[PDB]
Amino acid sequence: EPLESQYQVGPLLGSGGFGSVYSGIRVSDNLPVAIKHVEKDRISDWGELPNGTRVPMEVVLLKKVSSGFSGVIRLLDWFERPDSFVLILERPEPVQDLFDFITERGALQEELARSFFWQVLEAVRHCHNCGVLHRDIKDENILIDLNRGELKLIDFGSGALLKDTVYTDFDGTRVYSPPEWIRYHRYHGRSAAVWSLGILLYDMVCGDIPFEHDEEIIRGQVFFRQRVSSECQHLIRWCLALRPSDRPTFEEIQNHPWMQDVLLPQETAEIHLH
Ligand SMILES: Cc1cc(-c2ccncc2NC(=O)c2nc(-c3ccccc3F)ccc2N)cc(N)n1
Repeated sequence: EPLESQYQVGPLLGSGGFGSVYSGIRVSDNLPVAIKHVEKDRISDWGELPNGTRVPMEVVLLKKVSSGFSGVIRLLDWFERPDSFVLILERPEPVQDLFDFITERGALQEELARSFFWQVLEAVRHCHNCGVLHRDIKDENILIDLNRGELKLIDFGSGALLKDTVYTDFDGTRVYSPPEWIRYHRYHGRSAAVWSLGILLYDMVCGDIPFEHDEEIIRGQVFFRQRVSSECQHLIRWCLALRPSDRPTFEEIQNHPWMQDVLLPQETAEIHLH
């Protein structure tokens, strides 16, 4: 029943605005886990559990996206402490986040970026199907299960329940945020997610994000610093349309000619990760 007996705490993996994440092991079966701590006073968004229990939004959202689908990090357990919440999450091993992967490899070959981008799209569609909006899709929030070539979305701490009305709050990453958020402090869920996906795909094929300042985001002029195919540039420019309604739907992205003939995750690990 207690936290200390159920899990063996390992080293600190990282910390930041999201809280503190440790490597861990579930004592019973030696299953690798990640133990995330978040202070109650530092919590950006609070959520309501069906039984009335007040919990961080991440607990609500991760419970909604809980199935056999490997594209989203699994919430294994959670605990309330007097001044904090502790979340026990899945930990693939060996693992590397996409930001570190891109830093080490530079710009990704298009075949690899296609496989990775396709899995991110499948994971985001699963969230939206479950009524969950991530709101912080970026290289740092994507983990690569290096042996299986499977990607997982992490950090639902800036997320929200998906709705069809305007969002006026935002606590994700500014450089992945759309021009309507920068200009008006307003955005709709799906079209803002598609913009962050265009930032992510550019990041994968160029090895860096396209915009650093508010003025560049608002202007939305995309410059390619690396050699990128015409079909890939077209998809990126489409996701990054200034008008939210001009951005593609997830169906239009996955039917795009650049997205055809994706590798399977295991083929991806064999060709590119081994
Ligand atoms: C260590 C860190 C934390 C976050 C993270 C942020 C917010 N909320 C949760 C986070 N992490 C997780 O949930 C989480 N992290 C890892 C992990 C991440 C990077 C390197 C090695 C790892 F084992 C594995 C399983 C997880 N379930 C993000 C990044 N890039 N790095």
